[PDB]
Amino acid sequence: MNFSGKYQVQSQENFEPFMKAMGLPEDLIQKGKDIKGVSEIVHEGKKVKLTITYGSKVIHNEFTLGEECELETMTGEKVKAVVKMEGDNKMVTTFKGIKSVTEFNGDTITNTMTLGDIVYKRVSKRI
Repeated sequence: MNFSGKYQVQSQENFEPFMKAMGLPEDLIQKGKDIKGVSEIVHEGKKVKLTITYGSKVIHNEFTLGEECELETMTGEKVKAVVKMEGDNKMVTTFKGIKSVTEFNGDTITNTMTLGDIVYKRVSKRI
């Protein structure tokens, strides 16, 4: 599945509870509650490039399929994580103890983030 290009997030779930646990107050939560961003996915061989905008900040990371790859956060902390495709459509990468699932269906992507108890989802659709 080589369909590298940009994907702008449309739908998302559980943004509040994630940011809430992230230390975000309901008031700021309600404001951020409908923020997504523009993501870009370029898949080369095993490695797939992920550029994801969260509101103001943009994280650019590339990872190798079935291969241990280091995930670089918006903090600069980069950790070796092994990503291969779980969710059947796209790949899951566990890093910093957090479990991140991606599902790529045709032109749409379902991004499921898992932090301990808090689960987070985004759906990015082809632009």
